[PDB]
Amino acid sequence: STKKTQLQLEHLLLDLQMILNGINNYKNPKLTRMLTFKFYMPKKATELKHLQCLEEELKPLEEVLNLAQRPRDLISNINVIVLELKGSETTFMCEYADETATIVEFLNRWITFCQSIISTL
Ligand SMILES: N=C(N)N[C@@H](C(=O)NCC(=O)N1CCC(c2cc(-c3cccc(Cl)c3Cl)n[nH]2)CC1)C1CCCCC1
Repeated sequence: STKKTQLQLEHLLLDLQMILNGINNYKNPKLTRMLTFKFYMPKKATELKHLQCLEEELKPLEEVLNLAQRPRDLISNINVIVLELKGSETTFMCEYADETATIVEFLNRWITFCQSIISTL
């Protein structure tokens, strides 16, 4: 049961890392223009329920990946995982920081998130 969550988290981590690795391969008029896109960062992200704050920024993530290229299926998969992991009991009320982030900073935040949860179970 916890292993099921652990494996789901492992796929999530890997999916985010794939996107991040796919970002370094780009040119220079692509990378610079891509980094101007601003993402919302969660004020608090320490437990599984906070993955709502990932779901709520998948649309801009998919948007930015489409303008940089399938991205539809990778983000689709992240959604499926996130929906499973976030729990279906109550909707978590997401709070975001005043300082926005690049796509790199955004990914690095959620990569650090997954690794932190995996460590605690
Ligand atoms: N849904 C959001 N995360 N909201 C942000 C949002 O609406 N994003 C917009 C944004 O960051 N833009 C608008 C589109 C701009 C753009 C960049 C590109 C582009 C063009 C060629 C290649 C590539 Cl990869 C890209 Cl990303 N096309 N258009 C970049 C900056 C706002 C957050 C709060 C402050 C204001 C932004």
